[PDB]
Amino acid sequence: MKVILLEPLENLGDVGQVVDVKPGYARNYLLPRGLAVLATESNLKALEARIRAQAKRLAERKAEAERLKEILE
RNA sequence: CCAGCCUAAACCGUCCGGCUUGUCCGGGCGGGGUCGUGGGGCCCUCGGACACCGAAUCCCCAGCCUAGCCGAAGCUGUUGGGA
Repeated sequence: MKVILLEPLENLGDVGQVVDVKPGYARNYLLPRGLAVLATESNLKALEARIRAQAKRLAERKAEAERLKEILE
């Protein structure tokens, strides 16, 4: 089974990672304890919009950084 | 006997709800779409259109069913209880 976890559980990996576990761990512990949410296609898309979000934003501000980099220098 | 159609899905607007407010997930609605020479979506170009196509839907009517009316032409005698 696949899932997207919301807590760095010293068993699988840090949050966000989309790690595999058997139905049980995720059907009767990890889902109800909201430790991780179920991994449908829908959600994997939610992932990208977020990553890219700050990806470009960190590069974009970065760009603006160089602007001041030159005029201040 | 005759007959073919609408949709789910990619996408866009919108309202609302959620939440690690995202250039987003979902739910409702609308737009979009319905195919086997495969189709649809998205961008570009063509002119994109007055045109075509047209209901199993709707209104009017005929006809029609539910009571009915017109409807031609004969008399005499004879048997017989009675023609």
